[PDB]
Amino acid sequence: LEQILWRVLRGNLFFKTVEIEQPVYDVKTREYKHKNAFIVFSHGDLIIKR
Amino acid sequence: SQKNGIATLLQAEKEAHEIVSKARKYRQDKLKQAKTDAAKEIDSYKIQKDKELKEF
Repeated sequence: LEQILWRVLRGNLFFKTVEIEQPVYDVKTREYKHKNAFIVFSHGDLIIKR
Repeated sequence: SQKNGIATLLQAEKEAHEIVSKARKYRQDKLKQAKTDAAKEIDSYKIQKDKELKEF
């Protein structure tokens, strides 16, 4: 996801990855996997929508 | 601290941009005030004409 973000949004966009202590079950995957936070900040409404 | 500081700086830059927008809005308000001042200047001649109309 980070590589895709830095490619499509070639400009500068900060990231705030934070690790989750325990896995959370997924609906389609039917399994609990370790997750991380996807906090991201950028300017421009169109950029936010993208 | 670099990433958290960067996020805080991004929020601060957003706040500064909002402050710039507010300054632009205040400039628009000042433009309206200049329009009102021009209205007062016109009203000065309006009072002068009213005196002249009463002068006749």
